[PDB]
Amino acid sequence: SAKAKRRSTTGTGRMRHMKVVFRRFRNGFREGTVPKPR
Amino acid sequence: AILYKRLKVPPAINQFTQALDRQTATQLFKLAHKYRPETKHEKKQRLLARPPVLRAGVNTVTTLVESKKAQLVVIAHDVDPIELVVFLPALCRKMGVPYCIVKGKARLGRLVHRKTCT
Amino acid sequence: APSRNGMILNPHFHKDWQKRVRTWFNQPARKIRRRKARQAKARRIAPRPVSGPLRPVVRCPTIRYHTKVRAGRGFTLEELKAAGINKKVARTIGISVDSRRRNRSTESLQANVQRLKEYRTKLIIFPRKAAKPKKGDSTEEELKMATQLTGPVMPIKKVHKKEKARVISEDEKNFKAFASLRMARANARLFGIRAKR
Amino acid sequence: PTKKSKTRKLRGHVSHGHGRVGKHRKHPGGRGNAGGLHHHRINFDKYHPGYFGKVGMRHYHLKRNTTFCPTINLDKLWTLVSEQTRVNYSQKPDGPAPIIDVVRAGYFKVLGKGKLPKQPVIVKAKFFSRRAEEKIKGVGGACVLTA
Amino acid sequence: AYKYMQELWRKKQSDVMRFLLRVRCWQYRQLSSLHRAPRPTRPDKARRLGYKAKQGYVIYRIRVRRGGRKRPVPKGATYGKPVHHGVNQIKFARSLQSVAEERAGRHCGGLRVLNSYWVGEDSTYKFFEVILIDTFHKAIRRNPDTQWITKAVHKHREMRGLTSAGKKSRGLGKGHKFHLTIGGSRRAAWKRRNTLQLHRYR
Amino acid sequence: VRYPMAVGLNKGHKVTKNVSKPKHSRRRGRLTKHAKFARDLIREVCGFAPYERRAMELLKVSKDKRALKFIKKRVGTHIRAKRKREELSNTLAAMRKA
Amino acid sequence: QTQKENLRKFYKGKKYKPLDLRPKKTRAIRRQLTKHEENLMTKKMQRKSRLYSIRKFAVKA
RNA sequence: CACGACCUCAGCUCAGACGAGAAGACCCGCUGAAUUUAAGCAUAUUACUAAGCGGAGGAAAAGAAACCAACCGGGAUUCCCCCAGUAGCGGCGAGCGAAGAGGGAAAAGUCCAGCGCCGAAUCCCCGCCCCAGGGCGAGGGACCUGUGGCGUACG
RNA sequence: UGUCGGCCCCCGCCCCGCCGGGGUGCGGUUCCUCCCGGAGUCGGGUUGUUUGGGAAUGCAGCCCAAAGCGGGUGGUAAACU
RNA sequence: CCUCACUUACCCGGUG
Ligand SMILES: [Mg+2]
Ligand SMILES: [Mg+2]
Ligand SMILES: [Mg+2]
Ligand SMILES: [Mg+2]
Ligand SMILES: [Mg+2]
Ligand SMILES: [Mg+2]
Ligand SMILES: [Mg+2]
Ligand SMILES: [Mg+2]
Ligand SMILES: [Mg+2]
Ligand SMILES: [Mg+2]
Ligand SMILES: [Mg+2]
Ligand SMILES: [Mg+2]
Ligand SMILES: [Mg+2]
Ligand SMILES: [Mg+2]
Ligand SMILES: [Mg+2]
Ligand SMILES: [Mg+2]
Ligand SMILES: [Mg+2]
Ligand SMILES: [Mg+2]
Ligand SMILES: [Mg+2]
Ligand SMILES: [Mg+2]
Ligand SMILES: [Mg+2]
Repeated sequence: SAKAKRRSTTGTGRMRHMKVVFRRFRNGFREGTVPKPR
Repeated sequence: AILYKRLKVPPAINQFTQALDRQTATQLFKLAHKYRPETKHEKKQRLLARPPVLRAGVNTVTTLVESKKAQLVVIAHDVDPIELVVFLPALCRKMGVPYCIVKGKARLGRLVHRKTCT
Repeated sequence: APSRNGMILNPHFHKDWQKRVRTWFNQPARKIRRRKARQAKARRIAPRPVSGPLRPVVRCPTIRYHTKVRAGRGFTLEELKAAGINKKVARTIGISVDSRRRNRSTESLQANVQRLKEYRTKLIIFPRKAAKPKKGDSTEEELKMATQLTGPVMPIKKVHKKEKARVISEDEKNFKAFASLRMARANARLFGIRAKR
Repeated sequence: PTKKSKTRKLRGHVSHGHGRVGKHRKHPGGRGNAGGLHHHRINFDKYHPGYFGKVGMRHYHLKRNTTFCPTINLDKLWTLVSEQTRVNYSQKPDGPAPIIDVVRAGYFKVLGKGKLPKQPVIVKAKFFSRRAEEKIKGVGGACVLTA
Repeated sequence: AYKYMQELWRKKQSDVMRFLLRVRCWQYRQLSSLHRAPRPTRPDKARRLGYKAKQGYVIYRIRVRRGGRKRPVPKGATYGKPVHHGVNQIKFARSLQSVAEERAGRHCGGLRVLNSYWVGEDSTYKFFEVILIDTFHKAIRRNPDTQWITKAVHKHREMRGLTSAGKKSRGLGKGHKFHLTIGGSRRAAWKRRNTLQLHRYR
Repeated sequence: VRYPMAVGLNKGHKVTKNVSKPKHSRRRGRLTKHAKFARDLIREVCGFAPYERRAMELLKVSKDKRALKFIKKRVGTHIRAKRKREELSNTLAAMRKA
Repeated sequence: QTQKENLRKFYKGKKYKPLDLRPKKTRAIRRQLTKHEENLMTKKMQRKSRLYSIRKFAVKA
């Protein structure tokens, strides 16, 4: 059942934490550091 | 332990039941006490300062009797698995090295400052 | 199904072949990809040749490729020993080595020993430190005139040497070529039945 | 393309070129080579005699490089050398004869089909037929064998 | 000493080993089907398969119900053609030793199956001792000669036919005997030989 | 007067053969003094398998053909049956010598 | 973020830090060999890399 | 007849870690059909497919020969071209069907066990001293039922 | 948009040079000596399956059960070579 | 080969 798999696969919901990994990946999973202040 | 008494144990395994006498084993460890391997607590003082000894381990005593450099080999009786020392009495007999079987692999281990020496 | 004279066709399309159909639409894209990989590799090994280590000259096995030579896998340990090159230093200077190959004849052995000697003369070795030129390292003059070698390292030449026109000897004209092969075939079949005597 | 297709001129015609009585259906006689012995026997026997049955011995691991033996006839024997070479030694028929190594050109056996020009020639091949050799011997020249 | 242990284990029908196999197969069937051994019963065979006396190498004794593989069909009803009516004389494609190491690696998810060896047999049981490795112990992660098993690519290698016992069932190897698994697996070869290579210019 | 043919007993392109030491892998399975000492020692510790023990019973009553058919049924190949029967005969000969 | 700034300063240099103060890169990334363990070389390949490393060379033709 | 050593086996919300699920196009290990074709049909075919189960990674698997070959010999693996709809398999019916060589892409090789030398020369934990890289503790363990160095078919 | 044009802020690879903590020599020997190997595994029988593999390609179950100038392979079963 | 014995394999029953 491809339709049943389509309705409840990853990406059909919020992806509260997986969408953040997508944003963190494009920056190299940078942690601990902060942008240079003004 | 009772199954070892019901079944016919082959002589290559039953040979470890006939161990050394309590009087003979007492004086045997008195001589081996003067050749105990040096502990690491005292071996550091031998290095930072500025010899016959026992050779433990079944792999060491095997190449020792093969080269007939061992003057006396002491085998334990409760070695499990027994295949580690099944060949030892026959190996020491063919090579002409006197071998004895004492009771307690732990007493051999305390002789070399470890848990169990084979 | 058969209408008139024609071949008995056998199309192997009785499985689910539509699930396994590889289209070559990225064929010109993998040519650009493989080309960029050679260029990217060439910069990483900038002084060293991009084609890799020097390959030996081997003979193709079967009788169909009898007279054909080919770039082999690696130089035999015997070929390195006859050239004064250690086993574990040949990889450091870009010489392909494989220990599986053997030399069944001296023609193949002498052909690669000369190839190894010709390579070591054309080899410009840089010192491990520029401030310390050691023995095996080349001179400071040849280091400046040392560029990356494109193409195969010492491509194999197929010398099309021609037998010179000789005068046909009278003993050569009396050679029965058909009878020689016909006797060789017959003696090779009756060889075992003759050894029983 | 589809511009010159026959289906473009069958628009409007009902049966689309497949008959009203006997319509075009899904395999009215079987799929593929079906019925080759029962109802397509006449077609198989008339156009493919020998299609059914076994003949000859089996060779399990047949390697085509073992039986590789390319042949060449005597009419194309001088094609392995340049035309000027064949002419230069025609004016010198008193012993200087060219050598045509057939092995290095890609052939093993030499067959005596065509006629050979009246020139002595040394032919090097792995195999020779009886008539190819005697035509080389008759025209002058030897048949050197090679392995 | 280890040389005499392997030659001693080759005389299995001798009264010396026949007694040991008799009394150990009895003891092994009094424990649970899955039971951790305190030390290898075969130190010679364990070292030969990659076992070391470091911290992180554990041994698990597995008792598998030996014999064939009965087709799990209800009342032997395989609805189909008579070729598939076999319910009894069906043999598992994977070895019994592979079932034992796959059963020890499933119960111990935090460990990786290194190898396995034979310790006993019976008319109903085959006993194997599996060598497992704690890939997060510092005595193993700091040893460069064994850091390979700490990689994520070796997760449950016993369940993918990568261990010696499971890799034997794959039919791989160099030669004319193994033309079915050219290209890695047999499905990699089947997919390559059944893929219609439609070129750009054809 | 004679050229190298591609057929017959002396077939092949004539080249000088290169002689060299064999591959070290080809010494596999050669009995050393230590390997013979270990197997002869354990032979004294273990004894003989039930099929080796009863095949020597057929060898002492001069039934080498029945001893061969029995060992061939046990170990399999006929080439392995001769080597086993030859070894059991050497052991049986060394027994009656003592 | 003022409280965690003191917490990351208090647990600095400690062997065991709270889970929320540890780098949350990725479950797979956190389980990889550290840069210390990746740089570890056995004494055999330390010698193999000392005298049998690839040389810098060039070939004329 | 308690006190010790050891073995084997337990307990813990003990100290510190690990596993689980998701996804699953590609990948690995199993399991497994029948529509369908054979103008019926039972082997065959469909197909070592669909579905089912397990396990991964950015690739996986494979892999440095118990290989190919029979030659003037090739030389890990993977992929492409060709081999080749060929050898062969098959109610020898329907159908099925590789491999060696050759040409290319890419190329990189290696570690143990064992064998026997080296005073276990080895490792972990804990508590620390200096600058991820180095040391220390008459601290606790692991280990001789074998850690490390040398060394693996090319000797 | 075109100009690897300009400016600004993060960030990386490789090579070279000095200083610092850990590194430890390797080759050639028609010379001596010593050592050299993966068992319920191979193989055999049988069964099922798989394969183009056909007196059995691979795999597995059960039985048998190794050897060490041995063992495997050499596309037809077998013995000898 | 067959029968009768042995208990420790294996099997069954009882029991807090
Ligand atoms: Mg028609
Ligand atoms: Mg009309
Ligand atoms: Mg109509
Ligand atoms: Mg029409
Ligand atoms: Mg009609
Ligand atoms: Mg139609
Ligand atoms: Mg069904
Ligand atoms: Mg080492
Ligand atoms: Mg999961
Ligand atoms: Mg039908
Ligand atoms: Mg129909
Ligand atoms: Mg029907
Ligand atoms: Mg599926
Ligand atoms: Mg991932
Ligand atoms: Mg990639
Ligand atoms: Mg991999
Ligand atoms: Mg098929
Ligand atoms: Mg090929
Ligand atoms: Mg090898
Ligand atoms: Mg089939
Ligand atoms: Mg034959």
